[PDB]
Amino acid sequence: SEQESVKEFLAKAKEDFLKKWENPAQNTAHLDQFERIKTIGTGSFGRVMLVKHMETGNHYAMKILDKQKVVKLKQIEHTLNEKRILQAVNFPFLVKLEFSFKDNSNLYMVMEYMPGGDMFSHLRRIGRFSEPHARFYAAQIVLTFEYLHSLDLIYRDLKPENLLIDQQGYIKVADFGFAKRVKGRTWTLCGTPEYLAPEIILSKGYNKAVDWWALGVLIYEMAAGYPPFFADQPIQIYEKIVSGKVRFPSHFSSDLKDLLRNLLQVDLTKRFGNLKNGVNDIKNHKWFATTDWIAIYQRKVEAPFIPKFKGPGDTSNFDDYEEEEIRVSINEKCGKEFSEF
Amino acid sequence: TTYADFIASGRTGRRNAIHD
Repeated sequence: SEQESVKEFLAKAKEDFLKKWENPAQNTAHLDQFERIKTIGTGSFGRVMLVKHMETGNHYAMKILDKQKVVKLKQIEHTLNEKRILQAVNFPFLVKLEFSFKDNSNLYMVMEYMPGGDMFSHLRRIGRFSEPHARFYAAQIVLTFEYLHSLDLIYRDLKPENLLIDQQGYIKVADFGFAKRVKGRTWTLCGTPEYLAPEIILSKGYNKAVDWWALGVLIYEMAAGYPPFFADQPIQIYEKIVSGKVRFPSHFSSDLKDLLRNLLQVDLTKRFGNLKNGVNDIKNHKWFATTDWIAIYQRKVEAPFIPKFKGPGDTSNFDDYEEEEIRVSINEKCGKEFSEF
Repeated sequence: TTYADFIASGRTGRRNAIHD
């Protein structure tokens, strides 16, 4: 009934999700309702811009995908997954999708804006997080994966770049570009090199255990300041991952190392998160013996770090990108491919 | 040191996702 209060929450969470999953929100705004301010992210998989919604004056982060470019990258089904999943989920540590729409040329997903920036930014600059600091963030990802995995979702891109820091110092997971709802096994080669579980690299069928492996990587990176497996090129990273060996900094506590040995376990029959006890093997480990799990969910734990507020609209925590116009063709592109978006 | 090796590497910036 400790773990059974958890089940009452998770069964209600599931009812809520299934309603939206089976009946997704569609066409809830239009481009010319937003003022474009700044590009705060780019990449092969679209771009992200700070925008202001005119009728409210709220700031949001607007993801823009070129439909023709999605097709070329063979990410149609993955993009349909991203939007359908994000419009259906509701958890304190997931970024909220406020609007979605499309025009002749692009797809748009408008999320709440987090002026605080990504964890990546802050972690690289500070160098490393203390164990208590690492633990606070890791507890939020533990709860988030509990949530997601109970909905049959695998997330598949855990890394500091995808975690935003809010105004209270708590985390928000963004970018669901590889998230998928799957019972049983799946096979797609996706993720980021440093975070991939051995089973992905070896093209085996895999499951939600790959998210628990990635948690191992993240905790390590947070607490060490560098990842457990690094080299100059991906192929050298994969050799290290599939070797079975991992070295821990001397400042790592004996409880942290033991947690990590169990998350970064090549043998799926022994990896924490994947066994008969599930998430509780993680939640009840000695490293999290001080962690009040409900207090974390309710955001009543004091955060180790709160980013400096410079206003709504401030972009000081993001880098500078080349501004590219939003072309909207007069002919509809890829209508059938993205009909459900 | 391991830290010095990381900081001198080509993979200290934001990392891109892979795909097939």
